Amino acid sequence: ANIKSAKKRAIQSEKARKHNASRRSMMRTFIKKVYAAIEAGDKAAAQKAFNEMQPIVDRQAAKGLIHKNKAARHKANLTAQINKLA
Amino acid sequence: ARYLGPKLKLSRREGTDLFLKSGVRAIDTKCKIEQAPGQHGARKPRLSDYGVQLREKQKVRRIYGVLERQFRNYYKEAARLKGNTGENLLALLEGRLDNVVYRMGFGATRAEARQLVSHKAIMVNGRVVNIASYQVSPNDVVSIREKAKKQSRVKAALELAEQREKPTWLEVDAGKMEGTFKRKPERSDLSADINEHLIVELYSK
Amino acid sequence: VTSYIGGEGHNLQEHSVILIRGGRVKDLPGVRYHTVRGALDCSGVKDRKQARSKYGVKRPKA
Amino acid sequence: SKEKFERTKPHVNVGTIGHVDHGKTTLTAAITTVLAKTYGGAARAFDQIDNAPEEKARGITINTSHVEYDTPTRHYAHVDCPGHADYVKNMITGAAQMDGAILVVAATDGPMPQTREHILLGRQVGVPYIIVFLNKCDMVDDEELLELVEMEVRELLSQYDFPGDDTPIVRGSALKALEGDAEWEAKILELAGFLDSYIPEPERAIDKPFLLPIEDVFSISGRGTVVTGRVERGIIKVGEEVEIVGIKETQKSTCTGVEMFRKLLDEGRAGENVGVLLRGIKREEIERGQVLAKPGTIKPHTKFESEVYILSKDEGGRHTPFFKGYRPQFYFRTTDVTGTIELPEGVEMVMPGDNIKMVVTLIHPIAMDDGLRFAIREGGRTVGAGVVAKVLS
RNA sequence: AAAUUGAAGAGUUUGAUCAUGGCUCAGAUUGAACGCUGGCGGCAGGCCUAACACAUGCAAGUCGAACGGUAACAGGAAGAAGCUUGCUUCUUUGCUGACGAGUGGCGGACGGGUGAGUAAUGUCUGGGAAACUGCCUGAUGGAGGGGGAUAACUACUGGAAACGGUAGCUAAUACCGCAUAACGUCGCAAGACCAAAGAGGGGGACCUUCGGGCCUCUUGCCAUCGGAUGUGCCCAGAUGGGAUUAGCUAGUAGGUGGGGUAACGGCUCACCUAGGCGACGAUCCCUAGCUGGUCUGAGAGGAUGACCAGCCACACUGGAACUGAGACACGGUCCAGACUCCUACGGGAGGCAGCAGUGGGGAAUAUUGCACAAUGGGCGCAAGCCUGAUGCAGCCAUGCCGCGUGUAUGAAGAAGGCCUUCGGGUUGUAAAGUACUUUCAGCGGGGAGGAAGGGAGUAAAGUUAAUACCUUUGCUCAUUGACGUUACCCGCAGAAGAAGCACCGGCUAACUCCGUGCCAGCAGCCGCGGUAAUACGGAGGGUGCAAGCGUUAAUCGGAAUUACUGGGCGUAAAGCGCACGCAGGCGGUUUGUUAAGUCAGAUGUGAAAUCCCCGGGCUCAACCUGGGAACUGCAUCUGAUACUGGCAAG
RNA sequence: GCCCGGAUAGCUCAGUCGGUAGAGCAGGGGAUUGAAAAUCCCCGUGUCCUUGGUUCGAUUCCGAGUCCGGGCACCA
Repeated sequence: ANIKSAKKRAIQSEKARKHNASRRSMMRTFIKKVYAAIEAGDKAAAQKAFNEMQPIVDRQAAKGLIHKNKAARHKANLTAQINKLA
Repeated sequence: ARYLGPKLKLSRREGTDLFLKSGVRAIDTKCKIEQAPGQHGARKPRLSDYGVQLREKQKVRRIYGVLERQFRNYYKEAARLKGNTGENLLALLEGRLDNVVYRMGFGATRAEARQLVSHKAIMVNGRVVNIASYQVSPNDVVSIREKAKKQSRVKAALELAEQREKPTWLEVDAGKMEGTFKRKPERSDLSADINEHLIVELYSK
Repeated sequence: VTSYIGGEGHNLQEHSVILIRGGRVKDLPGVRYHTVRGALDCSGVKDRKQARSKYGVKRPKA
Repeated sequence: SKEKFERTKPHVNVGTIGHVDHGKTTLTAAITTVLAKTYGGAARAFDQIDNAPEEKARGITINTSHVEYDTPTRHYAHVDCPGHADYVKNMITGAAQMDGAILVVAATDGPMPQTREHILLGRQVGVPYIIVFLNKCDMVDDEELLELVEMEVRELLSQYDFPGDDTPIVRGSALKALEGDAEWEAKILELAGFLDSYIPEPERAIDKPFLLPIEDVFSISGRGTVVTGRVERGIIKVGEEVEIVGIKETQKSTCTGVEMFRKLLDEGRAGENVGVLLRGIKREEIERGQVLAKPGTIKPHTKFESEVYILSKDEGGRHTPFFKGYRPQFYFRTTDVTGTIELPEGVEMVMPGDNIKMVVTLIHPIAMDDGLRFAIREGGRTVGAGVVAKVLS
């Protein structure tokens, strides 16, 4: 083979590609609030930031935005960072 | 496939009757038995260990009338079979349809019996077999088709079978045009006119 | 390669496109081939009746 | 995937004759140009009178009746061939292939040497069915001098026993019919009026066993090897089993295509040029010395007995006797072959203007039977005409 | 249903002989070709060369039972008009059948093809621990509400075309947030945090815009935990050559911290330490998909992976990324490269290593087959749709086997050929003739099975709404074959249509004549042939094989001719010129103790196919297939300790 | 289909491109031998392109064709 009689499953794929990008980068840049509050030294501001994050940190893997069992390990890693602070 | 050419040619070359072409010449004019073929036929015969092997293999294949591919096949089958290969091959040769038809006097020669088989004549177990290489089973009955009961040569052949001993693994009835293959073909009744070891010794070279 | 050509009658020329099989013939130095008669530009040998499969000459005719 | 030519009415293969400069290619454009307007219904269009590079490239004239068109009685294809002596082979075969010919002369020149050569072919190898066209008439100021220019042609006709005035000799100016002059577009289609009725009509041997003596061969990309030429006899349909005899080993194929003028063909017909695609055939193996045919109807031979007449110098034959041991070129339909000849007991020569029995020995075999015509040639002239009286082995 | 039949010799060195030793060779096999010959049938087989390039066709879609729509087609319905006049035209109407196109879901990543790369972290064999999923399935719970977008379409509009552009409208099982959450998720715990879908069938009652609502039924959805086919990771062993193939590495080795991952690790970033790897083979270069297994041979051993099948890689080339359960992907996307092609010159298109087909290469290869019949596969709620998947005819002596080409009979053998001692001898019962039959092929007629399921109708039972709907099964009769005028059967002449090819010096079975006269050539080796050649060419006769025949190559045997099986070395080719001595190999004898080696034991495993053992079936065979055995080993663990090994003592 | 070149003794080379074609190298016969080599003595080859033509005369000039090498050319 070389060809198929339709091409449309590629265009359904691009429609999906652009609709994933448009909120996968949203959920990934909120993390700057947790890292800036980690950089500010303060455990309480670090936690408030991560508390804004939990809504998006579970939801991104429940939903298709990164899919699979990626929420558990991210939620665990982010607690494991901010518990280094006091 | 069958031997189509001059049949007493073979008998003269192998120095034996082969029980084929069983007719006679008038007043024995140029009856040409007990002499070798051709213009150089007056020569006294000369041997070798390879000549004896080739001539014993020719002998058995001229007895039962079988091709070389057929005999090479039967010898592989014989060697697959348990016991000794020599007797295993001879059992194959004694059970095949055309040969059992000659044995039961339906064909006065091997070629009469193979022609009978070609012409869809024999049913065995009541089911028709038109081919030379069907192995007749123990305790089965061979039966001439009604459209084959008319061959004047077969009705004559069963008279040419009288005062000719028949293998003790079968009986036949001229009056029925039916013969019982009463029991299993028996190596303790019939053999070829050769030594079974020499004819397979040459295959190792 | 040097290649032996069997039986008399030679139709071949210094650009005739031909086939050759093995022909072992240490009698002639280096020769390990034989030129196939009645193939490509090679025709069969003259005045033959004992060969048919050999010499490219075919079965004799009326 | 391609479009289909549909076999309604008969269809016949014709061709121009005469000398160089006379109009032999101008006429074949110009006739096809006015026919597509007048018979076909069209308005004068530039792509009618000029043609594309791609058609010129394959319908090279000298192997193809490169123009195919229709008229009210038959379809016609028409061939353009050299008016010079540098190449005559495809003219002298095209004579045995055509049901008649279009004799072209330019009023400015009169007849020239190849106009005197090509007229003999309809007696010698082909058919005496010739229709005539006088080109560049518009240049001559006087009709009564045009008539004296034309009186050369009535003499030439009468030289080879064509009726000098009961032959139809149309007046025209083919370069003016081509471009779109109102008078000369109106003085070309007169020729198709005579062509539809002078033959009087073509007739096809389509009841008979199939015989295609191959003229020429092509290599179609993606589909393989096509052999083409006038079908002399019989009929074809797509998927018939076919036999090739001649200069090669006898072989069997399947005709797996059948076309004419690069269009699909419901049926290959006798008396017309047809192309055939063939199963298990390579452009490497096949030769023009082949004949495609109905299986087991004709077989190759190199040797034959025949009757042959030696021309007289009247017809442009010999004046010297024709000796034994000669090496003439023979002509059979689409194909030429050379053979060495022999004369009867104690005959060293046969005189010009006499018939003899001859035995030939060709330098390669072709498929042959009795009743098959030939001519012999020794170069500068045809020197005899004859018929195969029986084959030899 | 267990089990073997398997092991060779021959020609050739000299005057002669023994021993040594090469060479030639009989046999088997190949996806083999060549040249001659050729009738019939089964089943099997057809690039094994250029991963060299392909014209043209045809090959993954599908669902109206997710949604908006109504182009096409028919219908109904209604309107309007006419003697087309109780039948008919024109129109309208998503109203219904229905469906072009659009939106949307699931699957296209499967099958099929190719074997280029790759001596491989891939593969094979056997195990290890930190993993995961289409979809099926167990179990438990759930389904709140709202918004937003936009194609089809509408209008407007550019370009030769590809390609479209501008602005407007709006639906969902589509899109998105919120709501709301477990045995869920994270957090040591407090606590915090996360989801989602409907659709469709149908009825008594009940609302009602008569649309719809409510109900029930069925089917689908979502969340979460389990199971399961499937898949990933890791680890040991095993995996061609070159050592005239001796160094390789920090881009590593080891660690620590972070990052990243489904999970795991220099995966990856950074630091710190300096290590890691190699001559029991790092490194480097050469070759090469593997394996089950196929062939050959007593087997060992060798060759070997092909036809089929398990696994792997690849799809004109090079880079990257993505959609998603899953894919730098064959059928897809961006970009680049090369070639080729179209073009209105502005611009664009494409990759048979699917299937059939073609050119080219080469020693050498089917028909742009046929088909819904049956099987698998994808979507399909089902009817249905898809499929070059699948099945099956064609072409060809390419493979294997079976069958026939007449047979029975038949001479003063008569012609003829051949040889001759000229008597005869022989070809040869061969021919003619006589007798019989037609198998096959032919012509004509008849004609099984591959067909199960599936359609509709209908009955009873169950599900349930008292009720439909829905469903399980039964019954009625409706219906389905490409191959195909089938397999097979029956009639009917009639021997009618069916033998060629190589061989005859020896090895090697087959002899005589004639010509040739070291010539033609002749063999594989030894050799032959220089005018009384079974060695040449022809002739006849003989041998052998046969619808095949010979010949060439290739592989394996013979070979023990690299000798474990199974060798020599004073001198047949051959023992180091000598010593010393590390590496490595090897080590007396006795006591105890140990158990790595060895040995016994058990359990798990190496599928199919292949072989074996024993059947079955297609008439037999080829062919197909069942059951039973087979699988030398590996993993893990239990027992023994004579012996070799270890450790300790003497 | 078209265009170009090649047809002197086995080989080579010459020869008024019309007027018995010459020489060399090699070869054949004889002698010698069972044969060959070698030697010694005698002697031949020309498809002087096939085939048709031009002429007073073809080896040599002109057409035709066959084979062989090379060029040009097409894809129903």
